[PDB]
Amino acid sequence: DGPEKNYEKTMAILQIEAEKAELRLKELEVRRLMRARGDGPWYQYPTIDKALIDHSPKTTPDN
Amino acid sequence: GWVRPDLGELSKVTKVKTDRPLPENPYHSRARPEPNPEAEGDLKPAKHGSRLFFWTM
Repeated sequence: DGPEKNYEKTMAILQIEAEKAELRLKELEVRRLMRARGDGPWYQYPTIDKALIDHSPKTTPDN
Repeated sequence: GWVRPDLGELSKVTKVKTDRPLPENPYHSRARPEPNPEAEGDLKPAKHGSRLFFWTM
């Protein structure tokens, strides 16, 4: 075939790989920040559910 | 003229009419920390697949 086919195929491939590399760097940074802080959906370790607490008079005023 | 309460009367739960204001925060609790963002949206296919080494899908 002609050179334009290989030229444009290489251009598309280069775009795909560059986007993938940038996405991988962003993923690593996001993971590091998320584990360090814990304010995102990832790395949310469970805590005690508050629906288990009994809110009723307890035979003693001071709980 | 006192009538002795019958069985099952002194153990009743009753209502009290008082003018003492209801305490607004008897536990002396602090302010609850802000919850997580819990973002929402519509799912889209992963950008360029798994992006795991040489796998293109």
